[PDB]
Amino acid sequence: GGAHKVRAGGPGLERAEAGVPAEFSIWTREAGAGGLAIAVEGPSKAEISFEDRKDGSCGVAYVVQEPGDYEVSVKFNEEHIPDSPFVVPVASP
Amino acid sequence: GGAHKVRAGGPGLERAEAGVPAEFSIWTREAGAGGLAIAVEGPSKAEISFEDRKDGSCGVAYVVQEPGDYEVSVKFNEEHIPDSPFVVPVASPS
Amino acid sequence: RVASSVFIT
Repeated sequence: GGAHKVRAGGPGLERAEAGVPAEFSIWTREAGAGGLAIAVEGPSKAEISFEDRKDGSCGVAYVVQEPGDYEVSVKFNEEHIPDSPFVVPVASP
Repeated sequence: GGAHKVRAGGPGLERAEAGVPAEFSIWTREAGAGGLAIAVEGPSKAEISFEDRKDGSCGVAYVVQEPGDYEVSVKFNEEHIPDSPFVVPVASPS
Repeated sequence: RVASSVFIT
């Protein structure tokens, strides 16, 4: 359990540009024990990086090379968090 | 992190079938402290489950719906463990 | 559609 207690937000969950790191934050502090899963799906391969910060927050960045619409999934203990999956338009540079 | 001290293995790191759980284990007992990252990349999205067992092992299962070539990466403190990334052909049923 | 799916723990 816990997913309903998790929150995510940031520019990378709203809009992005091809070849530019799209960044957002996840806060799971109130959710208790668990695994976070992040997925990005759309017209090209995503490179996803993750930073577990000492400050109650988790940072995520992804880069995709092709413009188009992408879905970003954030799950806690195998369940979508509020507002996931997110649909993000990725613009040409 | 002692990623070089981590081992993984199992059928899910070799071959899989579309829509069927692909399973493998990770042993991080000798590695010390660290976080694990398990990534699956390919023609469709993986559902990933993880079991921190009492017996010194970590059980991983993933399912992907589409046939094709997938890359399975296992990183400990952000370094690839030995033999990662694994290329896994996932066949279409029949 | 191609996808990258990551699990962290």
